[PDB]
Amino acid sequence: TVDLINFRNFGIMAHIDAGKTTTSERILFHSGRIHKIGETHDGESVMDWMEQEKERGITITSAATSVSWKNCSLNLIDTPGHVDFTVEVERSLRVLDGAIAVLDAQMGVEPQTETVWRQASRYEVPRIIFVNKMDKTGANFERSVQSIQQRLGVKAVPIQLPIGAENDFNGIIDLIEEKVYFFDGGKEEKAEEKPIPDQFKDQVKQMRAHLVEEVANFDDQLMADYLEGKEISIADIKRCIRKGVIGCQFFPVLCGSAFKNKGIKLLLDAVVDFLPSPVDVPQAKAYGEDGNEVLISASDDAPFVGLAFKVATDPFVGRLTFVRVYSGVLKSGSYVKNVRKNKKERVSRLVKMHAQNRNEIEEIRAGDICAIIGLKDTTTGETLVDDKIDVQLEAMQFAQPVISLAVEPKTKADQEKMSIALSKLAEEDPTFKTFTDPETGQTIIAGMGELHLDILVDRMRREFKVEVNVGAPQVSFRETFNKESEVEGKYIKQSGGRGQYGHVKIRFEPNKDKGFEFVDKIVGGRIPREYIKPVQAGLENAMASGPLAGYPMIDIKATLFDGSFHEVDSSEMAFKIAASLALKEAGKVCSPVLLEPIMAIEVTVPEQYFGDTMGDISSRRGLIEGTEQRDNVQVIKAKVPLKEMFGYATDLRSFSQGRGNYVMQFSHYAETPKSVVNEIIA
Amino acid sequence: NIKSNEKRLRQNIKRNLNNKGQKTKLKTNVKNFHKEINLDNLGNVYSQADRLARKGIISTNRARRLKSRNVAVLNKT
Amino acid sequence: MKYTGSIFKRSRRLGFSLLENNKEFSKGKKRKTIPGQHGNRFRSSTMSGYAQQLQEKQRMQYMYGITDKQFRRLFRLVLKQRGNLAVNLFRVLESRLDNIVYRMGFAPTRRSARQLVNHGHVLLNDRTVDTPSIILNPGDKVRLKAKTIKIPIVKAASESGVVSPFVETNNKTFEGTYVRFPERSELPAGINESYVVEWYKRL
Amino acid sequence: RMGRVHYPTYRIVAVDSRVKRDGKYIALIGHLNPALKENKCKIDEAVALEWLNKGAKPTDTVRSLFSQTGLWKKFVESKK
RNA sequence: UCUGAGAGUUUGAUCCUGGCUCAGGAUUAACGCUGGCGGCAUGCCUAAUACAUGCAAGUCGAUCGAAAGUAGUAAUACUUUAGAGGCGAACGGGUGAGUAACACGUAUCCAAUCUACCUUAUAAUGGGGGAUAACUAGUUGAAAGACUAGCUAAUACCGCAUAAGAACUUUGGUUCGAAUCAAAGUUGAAAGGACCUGCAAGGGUUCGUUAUUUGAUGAGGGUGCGCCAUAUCAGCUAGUUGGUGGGGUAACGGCCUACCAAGGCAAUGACGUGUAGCUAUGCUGAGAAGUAGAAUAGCCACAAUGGGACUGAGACACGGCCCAUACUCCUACGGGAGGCAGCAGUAGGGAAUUUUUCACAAUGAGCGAAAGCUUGAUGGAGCAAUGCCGCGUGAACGAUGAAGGUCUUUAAGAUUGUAAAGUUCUUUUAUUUGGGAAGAAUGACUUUAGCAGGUAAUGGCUAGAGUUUGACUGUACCAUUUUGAAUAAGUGACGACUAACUAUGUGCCAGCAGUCGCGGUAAUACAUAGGUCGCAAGCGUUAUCCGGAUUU
Repeated sequence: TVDLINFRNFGIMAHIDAGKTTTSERILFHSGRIHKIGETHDGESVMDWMEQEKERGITITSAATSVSWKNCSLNLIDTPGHVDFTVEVERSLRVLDGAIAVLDAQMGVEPQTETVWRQASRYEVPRIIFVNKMDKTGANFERSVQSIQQRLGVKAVPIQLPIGAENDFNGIIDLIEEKVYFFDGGKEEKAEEKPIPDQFKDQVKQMRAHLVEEVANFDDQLMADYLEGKEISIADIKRCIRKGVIGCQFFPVLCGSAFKNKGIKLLLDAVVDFLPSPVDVPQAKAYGEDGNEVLISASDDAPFVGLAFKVATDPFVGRLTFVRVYSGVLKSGSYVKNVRKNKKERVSRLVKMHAQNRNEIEEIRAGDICAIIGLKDTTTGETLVDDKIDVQLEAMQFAQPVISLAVEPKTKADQEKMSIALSKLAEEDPTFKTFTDPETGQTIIAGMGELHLDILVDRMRREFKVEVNVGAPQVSFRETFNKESEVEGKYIKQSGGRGQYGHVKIRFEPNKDKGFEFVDKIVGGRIPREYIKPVQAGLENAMASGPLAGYPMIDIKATLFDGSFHEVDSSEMAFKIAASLALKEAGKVCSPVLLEPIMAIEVTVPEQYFGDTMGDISSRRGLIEGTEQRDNVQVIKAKVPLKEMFGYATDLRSFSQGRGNYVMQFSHYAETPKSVVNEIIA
Repeated sequence: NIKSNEKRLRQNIKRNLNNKGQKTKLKTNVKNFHKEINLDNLGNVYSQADRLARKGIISTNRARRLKSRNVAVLNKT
Repeated sequence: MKYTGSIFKRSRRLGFSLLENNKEFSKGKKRKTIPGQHGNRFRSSTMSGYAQQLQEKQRMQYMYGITDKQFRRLFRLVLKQRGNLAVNLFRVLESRLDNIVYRMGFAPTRRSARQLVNHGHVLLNDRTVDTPSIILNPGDKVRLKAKTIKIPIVKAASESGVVSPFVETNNKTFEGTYVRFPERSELPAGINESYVVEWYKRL
Repeated sequence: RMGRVHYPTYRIVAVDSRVKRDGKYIALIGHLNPALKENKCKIDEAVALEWLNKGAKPTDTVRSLFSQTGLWKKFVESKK
């Protein structure tokens, strides 16, 4: 195979609405150019007629697509297609030895590239900023370099000057290389380089001084050379940019287009120049859940670790699980050990699904990605081993899809199908969580954004072939009540097993947050002890159910009042049933009240929709006594009802471009307002 | 799939061409005998049939029966 | 049950003393009938040929301590050899490894004998049995392994070994030879296997 | 071999050019275990001669068992 | 004779007529409940539906030219054959759609039939001519593919020499629809590659072919006997029916046809109809008989359905070919493609029917002097108590059995129960130690003694001696290898049929239930606490055939 230095992974490190998947498909076709099948004229050009971006995000989603490009192996992985979430972008980041950040110039108002950049900046992985929106009505180059700063502020040093910047991008002026144009719209194969002429020698020279004034600080002999007027050598410039991407000092902001499809040649050139081997890249950390949560490296060496970062379903050939090889060689043809399951599993064949093929293979070296065809028991984060390396079970690097939407139960077949559907979606995301309301025998779906929910439903309905009614979210709706009166109970018999009689008086006492407590007032022998231990049997069982719809009857006190005395019989469990029915009737007639969560919101919104979110919460009738200040965001300490919480993230985002975000802390249960409680009383 | 199946396919298609030629030669010798009925053509048919039976394509029973039917016509003349 | 955990119950209720004065024994309470709140002469027709066939089968397969599946296996294995079902079946059942080890006087109880022989310390046909499933034949030498020549309970049992007109045991060397089958006169007096013979109607 | 694992039982049969073991046979050669070095096969210096003189030589794994009986020492000169 | 269960069902009661049920082995099982191991064997009945994926017979130079390079200047020592050509390719396995019949069981007619290697061995490997791939060039080409142009080898294509024997003409002889032999006509066998000795010839030496020829091998048509249903199907059948001649698969056969024809089967129900794969093997019962011939051994059938041809000895060929019909990938819409009723495995119905299985270790073939290779056949293994099999959840002493469930309801007691407090002891399954496999220790390969055509020459038969070979398995078995009572329990129901029941709610409500039938003014059949017996790592359940019903 290709050398270990040449095993570099690259995940599409961006979000949709940015021309993301168009660029991903363009890169996949550019590095996967094969002519013996006629593909060169089958995927020649890629561009949008965009009225829907979910199709672009889903159909082009490359879970693991490996190809080779003359010097190296390019592992293009377009797992993210959601606008804002963590699992797909995070697995792409973990896999990739270098990152490509797809940014915009026509729409610089995209809100969900800051968190993506922050995720990629955790491991210091090399990043190349590439902009493809420079082919519309309203794009620019100054817009690119200003949006890359106001959104992020990473000092993106422009090594590429776009010849064509609004709707005519067809050339690039380079510093490490020479100026280049693009005569080939759509499919690109040639970088039409041109020299530095007299009309542009100063144009390139000013930015050369710009770049060497930064590069001079590194390797201070360069600073001295600048004293003596010696321009920094291009090799030193390249090494310093490599350090500034793997060390996050400064990154080049390239330029390109995705609708005339210009600017992918020097894109890949700079990717190769600055995104190095899986040993030069700062390796991502792995805290194995099996007790070895320590800082470890991912350098290429003898020990082998195999992490299944993606899965897919197929009945005929078996499950197709995409794995990333971080170190060593993955053995096959025998029993492979799963440390997470801590057992050896018998495997038959292994595979790799490239951009256009499923090659049946057995081994992929570190820095690259592989797959197993079959292996119906695998999870995202597991470690397949053969040399008995340490554990790397990763589950903390991913976060929760927060904001709930209820799902109601129906006939057996669909619910049984969605059982395995959710279970197998939990191995596609180790933090994909779901709730189960007491009012439903089914799950509660979780998402925050419109696109995240749509793509989760798409994964539910495409890979698993199942769809449901996503109902309005509901509450556990706990049950208390207010002052209620005395009730009475009797049981009389003469036939049957034997005659048994009981006659008791009981009252059901309210509380708010104090649970079951007993208040007894029986003194005088009006009910003997033989009929005393019976009646209490009917008390506690009254706390286990609600009279409206089975809601939990918690935080409620029950009080025994009186019984009855008799000589010729009137035995015990007659008193038991009398007390039980007395408690039940008192619970019936209590006219209860309910409890729901009204949560204090820690609203962390950037200071462009602070007023918009302020007005939104005022419409939601919150308690905004003030607002604490932060770096670029304001945090409102407010209150929001759970009813207005349903879609709160979605509505706030629809009113604020999606940058207005949400931080939600769970609060103690409080009395339901008069409007909410009376719709449930029955 | 067995590669030897296609190997014997190659061999048997070439045998198809060769045996078509040889059986057509034998049948045209038989036709010549049936046109000019004489002992010389009977001997030519005998030689051709002996050659084909020696080659081992079809069993000698067919050769013997065809030449017996030919010499029956010989006795009819 | 192929087992117990209070044998004295089985001995008393079955009407046959599995131990003569060590299982129907005055150890506090002592019984000879069905115990509990249902000790009663059932006026319902609980008595027939079926009932006493069952009862004799219970007595015989509970004095041995063996499972009923091996009872049926022994029946089937004897069916390979022509003869008389009753005497041959009872003699083969008596020839059980655990039953013969107890008959040697090597264990105070059939359950204890079964546990000991299973423990991997009984040599028969030069094979230390890890499962007491080897049916003996006249002259089969059962040997006590080097382990069970130092065990106090079975030491005391062996030193009090039992000899019968159809077996013998050398207790000092912890060995036993099954001399012969109990043919028709060395069988227990209150036990009759003929009922199990008549218990089938598919012969 | 066949039967139960670690207790193999080899049933030796005849063949001409295509048939398997213990299926369609001209005549059952006999029974040898791969773990047993002595055969209780139907070998009596006569059936082997019958199989050799009738053509369709049987399975080629009891040749040593026929060699011990001197089958070849007479057949290689009978054919000669 | 091995051998054979009863009871319950009617009128006030009695009996009779008749019927039903449980009472039995047994699972492709499943199923509740839980669960010890391993051995062991089982494992889509339904779906013959597409089959994705790997796989389901490979071996060949001791047949050849060159390809093709390691060392060599090259020749060449050397690697196999892309290709020509050889065998096996029809093996194997699969299911049984369909097939009810010579397929079968059996003796056969084969007078009509071949069978490659093999086999009984007589005859041969004399001599060539010229191609053809390989090689080379061009062409169409995204590839798929694809045409043209030439050269050359052989074991390659095509004649002849000899050619016993033999095919086959005419005469005689012999013989139960021909057996047998004499005379005599015609007529044809290629092809040599390779190793030691020998100048060569020749001898030894290994392959490839040749005829002749005893059989096997697979099978051909018929074949008496028996071979599912089919009257709430009575007429059916125009090669129908047979003959002369001619042609014909391997051949007799209207196999088929020209000619000549009107008959053939049939109330013992013809024809038609759809089905089952047939025998051995699979259970029940004493028996009568019933229950499958799934898968399997033999035979038989498709091998996605229906044809055609070729090869091969045998195919009109699952995994050859061409095609029509079902399907399909990619694509520039020009184009090319194939079959798990092979193994698995997938999709489904179902209760479920195994690995998307490992080595050919041993066994089969095939072929190669030989090293050997592949088998998804085989041998293993997984797999689900999947079924069977055995195992252990203690024992001993110790009380009037201390706790308590049920009864009593006082109130011990007594059931559980020597279960316990109390004292110890035992360890397969709990648990570790090392020995650690048998199975290669087979075919094959190599030294040799004898034999041995030769032994001038290398080699071959028997054997001495060695080579080497695991799917398993640090498995199996051994030894308290060490501490320990510790490591495992559930089910039915207790009114009878047919063992296991006392009380509590319950007024024919609750709910039980295979038959009788259970509960409407105090429930041992219900529900439960409990005790109880039958069992048991399996327990109960239905499923399925006969006998218990002679009660067809």
